Amino acid sequence: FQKIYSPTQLANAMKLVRQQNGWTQSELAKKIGIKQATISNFENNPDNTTLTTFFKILQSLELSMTLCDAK
Amino acid sequence: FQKIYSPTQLANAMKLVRQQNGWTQSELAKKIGIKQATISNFENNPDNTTLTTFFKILQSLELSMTLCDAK
DNA sequence: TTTATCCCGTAGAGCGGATAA
DNA sequence: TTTATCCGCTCTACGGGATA
Repeated sequence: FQKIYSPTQLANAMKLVRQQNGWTQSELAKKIGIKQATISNFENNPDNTTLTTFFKILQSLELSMTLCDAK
Repeated sequence: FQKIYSPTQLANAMKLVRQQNGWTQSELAKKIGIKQATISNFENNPDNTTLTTFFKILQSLELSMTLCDAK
């Protein structure tokens, strides 16, 4: 786990976590009450994704986040 | 710097950093080129804030973020 | 099976700008 | 001076649903 500097970096990292556990978009989406389409839009086009969707997906991946120094 | 689980919690943490360093909304907005109004809306109503905005504000506070296990 | 896209709908963001306290 | 809240605008999210 490393520092994250952009939505793109962030989505890519979460996509990796998702793949590495063999979860489909649909599994996650059902698990948290959002659309499969919505996990797709977040993964390909995260800039305009809302903070609520982020935290939901984050939770579905059994992940959290903290803030840190940018350095 | 503890684990964050919601937009409200995230905004609260970031607002605290703002105040602790004695920074105003206006000057953070000027720094990264967004509306003062946008920082206000983020601090009080983060749910539908976008990821770009979140990252722009993080940067303006010299913060970054990191992923971690939810526990 | 999996993911990406598009329709409609309603909702809200974030902009320039101007207040409103 | 600092922060919250409008208007009017354009842009997109995200929902249900259906494809591609």
